[PDB]
Amino acid sequence: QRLTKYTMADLVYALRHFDEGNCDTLKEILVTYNCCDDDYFNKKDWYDFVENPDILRVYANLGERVRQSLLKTVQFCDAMRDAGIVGVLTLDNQDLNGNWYDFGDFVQVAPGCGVPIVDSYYSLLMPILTLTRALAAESHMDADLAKPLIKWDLLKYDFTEERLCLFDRYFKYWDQTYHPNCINCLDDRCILHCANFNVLFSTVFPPTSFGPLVRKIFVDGVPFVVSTGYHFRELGVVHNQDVNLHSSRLSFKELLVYAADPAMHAASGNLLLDKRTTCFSVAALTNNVAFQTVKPGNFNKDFYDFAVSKGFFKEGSSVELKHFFFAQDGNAAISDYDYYRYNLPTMCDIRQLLFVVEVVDKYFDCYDGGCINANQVIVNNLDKSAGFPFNKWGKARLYYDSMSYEDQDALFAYTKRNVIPTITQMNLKYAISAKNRARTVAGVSICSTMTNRQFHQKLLKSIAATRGATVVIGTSKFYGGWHNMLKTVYSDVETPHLMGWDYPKCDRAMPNMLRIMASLVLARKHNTCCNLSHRFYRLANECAQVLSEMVMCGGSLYVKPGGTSSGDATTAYANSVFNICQAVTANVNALLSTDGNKIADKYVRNLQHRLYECLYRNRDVDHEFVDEFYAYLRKHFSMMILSDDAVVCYNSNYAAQGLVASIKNFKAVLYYQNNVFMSEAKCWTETDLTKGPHEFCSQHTMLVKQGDDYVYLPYPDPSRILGAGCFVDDIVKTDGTLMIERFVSLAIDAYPLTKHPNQEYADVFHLYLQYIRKLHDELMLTNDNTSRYWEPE
Amino acid sequence: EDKRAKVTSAMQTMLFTMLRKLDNDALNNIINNARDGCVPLNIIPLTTAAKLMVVVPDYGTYKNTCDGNTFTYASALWEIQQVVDADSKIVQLSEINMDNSPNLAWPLIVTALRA
Amino acid sequence: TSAMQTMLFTMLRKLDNDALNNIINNARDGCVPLNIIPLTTAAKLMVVVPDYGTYKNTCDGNTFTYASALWEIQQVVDADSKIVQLSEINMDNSPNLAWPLIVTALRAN
Amino acid sequence: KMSDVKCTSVVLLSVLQQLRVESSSKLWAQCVQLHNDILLAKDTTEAFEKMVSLLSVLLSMQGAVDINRL
Ligand SMILES: [Zn+2]
Ligand SMILES: [Zn+2]
Repeated sequence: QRLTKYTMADLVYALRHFDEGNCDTLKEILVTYNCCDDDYFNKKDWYDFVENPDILRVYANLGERVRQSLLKTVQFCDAMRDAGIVGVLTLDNQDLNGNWYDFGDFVQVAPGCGVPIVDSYYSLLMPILTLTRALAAESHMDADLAKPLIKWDLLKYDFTEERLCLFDRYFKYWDQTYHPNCINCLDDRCILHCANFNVLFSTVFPPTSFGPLVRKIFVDGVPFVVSTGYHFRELGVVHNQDVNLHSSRLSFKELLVYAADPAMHAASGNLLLDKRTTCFSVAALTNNVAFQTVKPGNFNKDFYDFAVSKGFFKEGSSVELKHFFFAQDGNAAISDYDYYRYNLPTMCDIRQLLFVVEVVDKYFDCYDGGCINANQVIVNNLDKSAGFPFNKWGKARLYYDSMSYEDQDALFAYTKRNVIPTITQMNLKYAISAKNRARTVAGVSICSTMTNRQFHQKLLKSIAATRGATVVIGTSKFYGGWHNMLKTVYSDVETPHLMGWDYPKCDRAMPNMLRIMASLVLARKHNTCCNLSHRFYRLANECAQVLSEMVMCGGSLYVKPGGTSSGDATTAYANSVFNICQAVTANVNALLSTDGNKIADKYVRNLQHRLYECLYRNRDVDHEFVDEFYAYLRKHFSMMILSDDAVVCYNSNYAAQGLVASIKNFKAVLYYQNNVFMSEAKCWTETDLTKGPHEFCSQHTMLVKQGDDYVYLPYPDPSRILGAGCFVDDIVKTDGTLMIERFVSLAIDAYPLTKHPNQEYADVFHLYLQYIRKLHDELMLTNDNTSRYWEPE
Repeated sequence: EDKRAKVTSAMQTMLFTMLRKLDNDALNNIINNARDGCVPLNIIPLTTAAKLMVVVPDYGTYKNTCDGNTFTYASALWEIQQVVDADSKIVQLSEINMDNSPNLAWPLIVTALRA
Repeated sequence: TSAMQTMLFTMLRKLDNDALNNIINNARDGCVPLNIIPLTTAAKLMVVVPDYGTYKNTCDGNTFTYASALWEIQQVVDADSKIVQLSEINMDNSPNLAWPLIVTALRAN
Repeated sequence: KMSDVKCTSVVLLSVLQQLRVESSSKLWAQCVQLHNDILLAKDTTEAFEKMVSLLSVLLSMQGAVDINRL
């Protein structure tokens, strides 16, 4: 009696199955409990997290209400245990004031012997505990928002007892072992389990207690400050083992470890207060702040004028000059860093994450892998920056040509027993775009990339050499490759439709939990060449090096909250592990969220039933169920995946019934998984497979006649090809050889445009060939050299 | 072996230069006050850096961060030694106000020492 | 450098915009802007005029013509930083003025 | 003339960079903003107004005066 209108189930559903048109449940709850007024919903895009970030301040007003429900649940659970009651706790039996009712599934067995079943109860709540800042009260002295903040000791770095205290106060009846320090976990499943709790618990500890942990050590009697461990928001405290004090001299390897270690740079730097950003920072390494600009593109007037004389760039034409190198201002680099403000602590539904990851693993169950030695590592890009401070001396060649293979293996072995918290450097990029936004690259250091290849390269090379699988990296579009990739995804789908989607702010909002999941999946090949402790330290290093590393910008060191790094060895692959995880999650939710009794097909009805019962029960992995669910997705939701870019050929007859994910499922999943709103305006749907995917690998697809048969060809946007022709990166002004090579490559990409019905698109190819013949005569390319590129050999 | 030798020398030179700047009383105090000799790296600059750099994007931020000769940050009183603008020119404190705000190369960088 | 300036002026001549032609042509006689030419209403433009022969072709009473727009002259200050009245800038008084003069005007809507 | 105005803007901001307009952050930022607004323009009316303002930076600077030889 005297219950609220809505239940915890409605709040969780409204937040996890979010849809801007049908958001009345959420809007009413937010107004009812004074999170915001009604006028709040008249703000353009009030529900987004990227625009109008204010929504986080609004959801946070539910945080006290959410912790009150968690606390009442624990009190309820104690009462039913003492009463001898056995039963299941659900969200629709608890109202929004946290009161429990309607205990129909509860039975009595014996006084003092009851037990709550809370696996779906807490797992369903978990994603909204970080969204609504449920533990914000715990930052206050009495766990009371009306009182002062805890005067935490700056030198405290462990917080093991504090995490256990939170665990046993809010999740007291979560009957699964929690290990605050993930170093103590038995397998990878136990790391995601524990890390998910650490994400929530770590938000009430001060920001200065996280990151590298340091000690004073001596060499030849001279003191140094070095890292001897690291405190991870997700993994807890990891200590180093190979810590040697009172050494006499340092080895080359020790110099690399210390030079890369911010303990030497930050502890010795200036204190920095940077008001241009909302991100946490540690130290300035200078006395003078550096600013960085980007110059305009180098205009190739001869190409442009040549094209104008052929009818290009005329008013009213369908092909415009849209792609340019835009100049940047002084405070660009920092405004780029500041987009890391969108990476929010995100807790996952662990019962679902631990299922989805098994399905994700099935998708990579055809690739080879394992650890290779230093003399088995292939590095072609040796002109790549070695990162800060290594880049003050040279490029990767300098370190690869200095260290013996035995030393490269020794550095690798070090990272299997310790953690090296490296520094990467961010820089502005001079590149062609249709937009004036800043673009950057990540100068990931040599002390990371040199050992990441030994751990991951065998797998990355196996993935890149495999054709016909779902994750397609390194597969050429040429010689029928585009066509073969499309036939591979189309497969035997019964009623095929094509879909794609967008990942709003991916390289910045991707949470550390999914970044850990992806590195754990890629590390699953290390079974016959890596023990458990070694697999943990390698995870700790990947996390210290690319999720929570120190990033130099300008003249100072900033801390990265999360996201991806464009300079790392695995990003192109880790992003595909992620894309599959989100797509699988959307399909798991698409099926579980529908009405199981409205399904005409008994098979699917039984699949939905068993799917629920393989997530919130039956914790042990049911490999037969996973194989079955996986096979279902392969048949009705066929994916072709590249780093943050996917095409899905799906059975629309099932998607129509909610048995297969659709774009609305991706929108909901992204909203709570990456804290971003995905506009439908950036997502395409195509019903006619005569035409290919609207866009994949930034290219359009059309079916054309070739060989008295038909093939699919990719094609570029003509405005990018002409823009690329017209503006250069200032390196072809001295050597016509380079000018010809870039024009020939553009001419090849433009080739398929001659098959296009729009003559103005076809003309771009012909323009390029006449220009190239002119360049070859001045220094030959013919239409046969470009035609052979799409003819299978 | 010239590549290795040049790297070895450069690295040793860099690390030792930093050690000369790093070894001080404040550092010994933060380590000695640790329960086991271990402290977070992120609290060392707050304890051992004698100099603070403040980067301020506009006047309102300046007024609420570094108004006048001194200010408080990271539980310490700081004394401003100099203000340098984004063009690396010297700006006097008497020149930073609302009326002359449009004429300064913002952000300004304020250098201050522990009082 | 010299190549870039050659291309720039060639391209500007090809565009053949009246405002662009006016500002380049005035600059060629020593009459250049002091600031970025303003685009909005009542925004302030300052220019330098090196002699009377130039002045008589850009200024008429308190109206200044420049960059294909009219500007409302607020003040004229000479090379010795003195105020010169508009009635004093003429063919008879010119020999006694501290040329170049700075002409300050606002965009006339 | 939009394509010619945009190409001209690239050449013009590039010479301002050669002349070290980057030295003064106040002026460089203004020059970059005029430049990028030309590149993002759809209406040639606006693209030319921005070109007039950006060109005036080059004409204002002295010593390095090439127009005298036209
Ligand atoms: Zn565990
Ligand atoms: Zn291994």
